[PDB]
Amino acid sequence: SWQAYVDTSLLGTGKIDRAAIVSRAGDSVWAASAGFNLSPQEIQGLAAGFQDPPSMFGTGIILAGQKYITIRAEGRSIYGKLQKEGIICVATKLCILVSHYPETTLPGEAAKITEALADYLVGVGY
Repeated sequence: SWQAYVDTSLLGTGKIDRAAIVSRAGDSVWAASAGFNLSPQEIQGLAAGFQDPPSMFGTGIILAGQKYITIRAEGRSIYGKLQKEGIICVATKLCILVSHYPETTLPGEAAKITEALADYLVGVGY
Protein backbone atom coordinates (compact mmCIF):
# COMPACT_ATOMS: atom_id res chain seq x y z
CA SER A 1 0.00 0.00 0.00
CA TRP A 2 1.09 3.61 -0.51
CA GLN A 3 0.71 4.33 3.23
CA ALA A 4 3.32 1.61 3.90
CA TYR A 5 5.79 3.52 1.74
CA VAL A 6 5.27 6.55 4.00
CA ASP A 7 5.26 4.75 7.36
CA THR A 8 7.73 1.91 6.83
CA SER A 9 10.02 3.14 4.07
CA LEU A 10 10.34 6.83 5.01
CA LEU A 11 9.29 7.43 8.64
CA GLY A 12 10.66 4.01 9.64
CA THR A 13 14.20 5.17 8.85
CA GLY A 14 14.27 7.60 11.80
CA LYS A 15 15.64 10.35 9.52
CA ILE A 16 12.38 11.63 7.97
CA ASP A 17 9.73 12.75 10.44
CA ARG A 18 6.80 13.57 8.10
CA ALA A 19 6.03 12.40 4.55
CA ALA A 20 3.51 12.23 1.73
CA ILE A 21 3.10 10.64 -1.70
CA VAL A 22 1.13 12.56 -4.34
CA SER A 23 0.23 12.24 -8.03
CA ARG A 24 2.76 13.66 -10.57
CA ALA A 25 -0.25 15.29 -12.30
CA GLY A 26 -1.14 17.14 -9.05
CA ASP A 27 -4.68 15.70 -8.94
CA SER A 28 -4.57 13.66 -5.71
CA VAL A 29 -2.68 12.56 -2.61
CA TRP A 30 -2.02 8.82 -2.49
CA ALA A 31 -0.61 8.58 1.08
CA ALA A 32 0.42 10.86 3.97
CA SER A 33 1.63 10.79 7.57
CA ALA A 34 -0.42 12.08 10.53
CA GLY A 35 -0.91 15.85 10.52
CA PHE A 36 0.91 16.37 7.23
CA ASN A 37 -2.06 17.65 5.24
CA LEU A 38 -1.28 18.85 1.70
CA SER A 39 -4.06 20.80 -0.04
CA PRO A 40 -5.16 20.39 -3.70
CA GLN A 41 -3.79 23.85 -4.39
CA GLU A 42 -0.43 22.95 -2.81
CA ILE A 43 0.01 19.69 -4.78
CA GLN A 44 -1.11 21.45 -7.99
CA GLY A 45 1.53 24.09 -7.22
CA LEU A 46 4.28 21.55 -6.55
CA ALA A 47 3.37 19.54 -9.66
CA ALA A 48 3.54 22.71 -11.79
CA GLY A 49 6.95 23.45 -10.21
CA PHE A 50 8.54 20.34 -11.73
CA GLN A 51 7.41 21.62 -15.15
CA ASP A 52 9.29 24.96 -14.60
CA PRO A 53 11.86 24.40 -11.85
CA PRO A 54 13.56 27.85 -11.85
CA SER A 55 10.18 29.40 -10.93
CA MET A 56 10.34 27.63 -7.55
CA PHE A 57 13.14 29.91 -6.38
CA GLY A 58 10.84 32.93 -6.60
CA THR A 59 7.78 31.27 -5.06
CA GLY A 60 9.44 29.03 -2.51
CA ILE A 61 7.91 25.66 -1.68
CA ILE A 62 4.52 25.82 0.09
CA LEU A 63 3.38 22.57 1.75
CA ALA A 64 1.25 21.89 4.84
CA GLY A 65 0.71 25.63 5.31
CA GLN A 66 4.47 26.27 5.49
CA LYS A 67 6.76 28.13 3.05
CA TYR A 68 10.29 26.74 2.66
CA ILE A 69 13.24 28.49 1.04
CA THR A 70 14.12 26.67 -2.20
CA ILE A 71 17.74 25.40 -2.30
CA ARG A 72 17.48 23.04 -5.28
CA ALA A 73 15.03 22.93 -8.18
CA GLU A 74 15.45 20.74 -11.28
CA GLY A 75 13.15 18.48 -13.33
CA ARG A 76 13.18 15.63 -10.82
CA SER A 77 14.20 17.20 -7.49
CA ILE A 78 12.91 20.23 -5.49
CA TYR A 79 14.51 20.73 -2.06
CA GLY A 80 13.83 23.42 0.54
CA LYS A 81 14.93 24.55 3.97
CA LEU A 82 13.33 26.37 6.89
CA GLN A 83 15.79 27.03 9.66
CA LYS A 84 17.61 23.73 10.30
CA GLU A 85 14.71 21.59 9.05
CA GLY A 86 13.81 20.98 5.41
CA ILE A 87 11.86 19.25 2.73
CA ILE A 88 12.85 16.90 -0.12
CA CYS A 89 10.48 16.48 -3.07
CA VAL A 90 11.30 13.92 -5.77
CA ALA A 91 9.24 13.09 -8.86
CA THR A 92 8.84 9.58 -10.30
CA LYS A 93 7.00 8.62 -13.50
CA LEU A 94 3.57 8.80 -11.84
CA CYS A 95 4.19 10.38 -8.39
CA ILE A 96 6.04 12.87 -6.19
CA LEU A 97 7.58 11.79 -2.88
CA VAL A 98 7.55 14.51 -0.20
CA SER A 99 9.90 14.07 2.83
CA HIS A 100 10.31 16.45 5.82
CA TYR A 101 13.44 16.12 8.01
CA PRO A 102 14.31 17.55 11.49
CA GLU A 103 17.47 19.39 12.64
CA THR A 104 19.24 16.16 13.60
CA THR A 105 19.46 14.60 10.13
CA LEU A 106 21.88 15.78 7.44
CA PRO A 107 20.06 17.20 4.37
CA GLY A 108 22.16 14.79 2.32
CA GLU A 109 20.67 11.91 4.33
CA ALA A 110 17.02 12.80 3.71
CA ALA A 111 17.78 13.46 0.04
CA LYS A 112 19.63 10.14 -0.39
CA ILE A 113 16.80 8.14 1.19
CA THR A 114 14.01 9.90 -0.77
CA GLU A 115 15.89 9.87 -4.10
CA ALA A 116 16.61 6.14 -3.64
CA LEU A 117 12.95 5.34 -2.95
CA ALA A 118 12.07 7.35 -6.09
CA ASP A 119 14.63 5.44 -8.19
CA TYR A 120 13.19 2.17 -6.85
CA LEU A 121 9.67 3.24 -7.80
CA VAL A 122 10.88 4.29 -11.28
CA GLY A 123 12.55 0.87 -11.74
CA VAL A 124 9.30 -0.82 -10.69
CA GLY A 125 7.46 1.35 -13.24
CA TYR A 126 5.89 4.09 -11.08
